[PDB]
Amino acid sequence: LFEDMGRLLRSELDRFEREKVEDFKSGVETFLESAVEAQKELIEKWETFLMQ
Amino acid sequence: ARLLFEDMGRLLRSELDRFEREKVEDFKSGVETFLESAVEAQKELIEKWETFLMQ
Amino acid sequence: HDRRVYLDALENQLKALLKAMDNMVAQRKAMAEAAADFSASLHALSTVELSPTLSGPLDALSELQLAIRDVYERQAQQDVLTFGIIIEEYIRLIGSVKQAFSQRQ
Amino acid sequence: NKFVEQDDWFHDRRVYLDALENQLKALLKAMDNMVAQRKAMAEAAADFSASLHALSTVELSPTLSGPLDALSELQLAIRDVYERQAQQDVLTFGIIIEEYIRLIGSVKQA
Repeated sequence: LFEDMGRLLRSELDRFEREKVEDFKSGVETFLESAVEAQKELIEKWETFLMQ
Repeated sequence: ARLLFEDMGRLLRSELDRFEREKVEDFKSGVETFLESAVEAQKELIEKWETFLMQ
Repeated sequence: HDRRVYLDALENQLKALLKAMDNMVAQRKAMAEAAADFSASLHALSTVELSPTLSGPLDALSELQLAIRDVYERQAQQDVLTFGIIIEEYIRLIGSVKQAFSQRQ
Repeated sequence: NKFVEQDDWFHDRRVYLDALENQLKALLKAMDNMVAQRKAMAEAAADFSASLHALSTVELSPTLSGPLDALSELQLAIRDVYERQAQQDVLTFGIIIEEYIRLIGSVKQA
């Protein structure tokens, strides 16, 4: 059972890592969409008052 | 003395009026400098995103 | 020992990203909070000018500061907060597999 | 013109640009931190990149590694945007704020 516990710990590791890659990619993507939307709103505002 | 107060004040109005106009011109150029740099910097993020979206 | 060094390395990184998240949320409050009163300060003197092409721009510039205020503040909530949730999620998960390890001991 | 009106315009300008100067000092302080954080949001993202790389050594599996590096690089672009932005927004506002104080500051001597 100590051997199979270590098979499980390995398995959990390989799993853990796999989750991590996907999670943080979505993390970055949600950031991108937001970063552009913040800046786009200022651009639209800057034109509005360029036109005065 | 009262006469001088009026014309100092007329000057002051012109001064205010000039000052505000400058403060817009100041902010407007600054904004433009930003607008350009910001569009490229973000354009660049989007390009980076495409490269790494297509993996 | 491999695992101990490796997952101690992630935790330190995750702990460092967390104190960044706190600062980044804190330092959206002013300029945003400042510009919310910059707008009223400018708007105020815009009741004093009535000459159409200085009054008009100055009120637009006021409006501009409010714009900067709304966006700057929104960004604590946009971006920082998305990361603070997933950073926190990891540290707990790391905690939990610390228990699994213990079980192996 | 009228003498009252000339004093009315005086007290108004003096009060307004006293509010504004003290205001401008608060927005300037806000900047000083912003440069300081953008400096170290970047370090924040150096750690982040490092963990992705540090995890590509302990997995290797073909269809997980490929995205994982791409993501490290993505992150390095974000790292870089953070550095960039100190000289975009922070530097731009900080210079004009100081400048408006100079102009108010000259009208205090007047």
